[PDB]
Amino acid sequence: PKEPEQLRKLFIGGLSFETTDESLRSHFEQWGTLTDCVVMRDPNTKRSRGFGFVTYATVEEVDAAMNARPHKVDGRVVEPKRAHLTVKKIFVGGIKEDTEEHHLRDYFEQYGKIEVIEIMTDRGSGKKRGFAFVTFDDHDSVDKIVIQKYHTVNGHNCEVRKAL
Ligand SMILES: CCn1cc(C(=O)NCc2ccc(F)cc2)cn1
Repeated sequence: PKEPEQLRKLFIGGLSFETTDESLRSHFEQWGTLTDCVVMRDPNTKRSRGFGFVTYATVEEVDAAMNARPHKVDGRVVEPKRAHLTVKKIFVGGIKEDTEEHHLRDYFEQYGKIEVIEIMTDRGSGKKRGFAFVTFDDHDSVDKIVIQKYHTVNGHNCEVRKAL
């Protein structure tokens, strides 16, 4: 049963205008089977629009490609993104008053490198408010997190969203 195609796509920005379907494919095939690979071009001039997309056979292959950044394709460092509000911070709700830093860290560190964990407390009483913010060193962590249907931390079913 294949993962939805949308979750297997990488948008690739910042291409060299000399990158082609073939050279984009030869590069990104290093990290998995590509079912699709397209450079976007002007319909009249055929001049590159400077971005394209690749579709892998599996989500684990998307992960491998993102873990191999930075990608230099035909001499230029490109910008791959999954299926954009590009942020490095998430809101984590529903953690109640018994969730601590290490609960959040042990779970979220497997999505990416954590730089900040902020467990929110009441300005007047100091009591925990039941939500937190986690800041990562890179946006792909957040992108992986927010497409999951479920997040379970410290036994709690959590609501997780991009934080701006
Ligand atoms: C950057 C992450 N991301 C990109 C999309 C996307 O659909 N790309 C926009 C686009 C596609 C083709 C065009 F011709 C013009 C614009 C979705 N998420």
